[PDB]
Amino acid sequence: GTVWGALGHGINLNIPNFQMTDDIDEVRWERGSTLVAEFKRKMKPFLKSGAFEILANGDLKIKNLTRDDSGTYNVTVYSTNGTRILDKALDLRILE
Amino acid sequence: GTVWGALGHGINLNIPNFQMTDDIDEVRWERGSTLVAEFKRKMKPFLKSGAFEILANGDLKIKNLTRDDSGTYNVTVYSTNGTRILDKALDLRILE
Repeated sequence: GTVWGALGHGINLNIPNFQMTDDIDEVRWERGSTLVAEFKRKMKPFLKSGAFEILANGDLKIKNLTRDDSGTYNVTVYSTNGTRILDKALDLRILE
Repeated sequence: GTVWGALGHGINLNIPNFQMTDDIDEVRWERGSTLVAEFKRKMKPFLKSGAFEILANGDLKIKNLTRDDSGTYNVTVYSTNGTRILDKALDLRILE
């Protein structure tokens, strides 16, 4: 919902029904097609596990395809000023 | 839009109409409500400008509210294993 601020003064936008814990590694705040700020806990870029690899050009590699690996993957690309320039849902299907 | 893979082999999910350039800061891959991988050009967390600040509990501070700051802000929170804990929208209304 709605948050009310006063023109010319500062404001803290609170994450609704949340408390920061040791298990949270990232918070992302976006507005429109712009990334505004991020909180990170770790130095390394995230990688879910050893079954995946991110290539040097940004492509995602799935190492040994499984029937449970099919479905929709969403890729989002941000420029150096925070603009979301590309967003795409990709349908990964099995050739059966 | 649709990528086809054979079971038992590796598959590359290519970002369509895309060439990794120097203006690209982040590439994020998600599968539903789970983060899978990310490319990050810089180690430091992103911050759009000095007008904003990310607090240590994850809340966003807008230091001096202007009329262009009203609107909807989206916050998404990820845990250590990539699960998206929350995805909420806040509407900022300004009093003068």
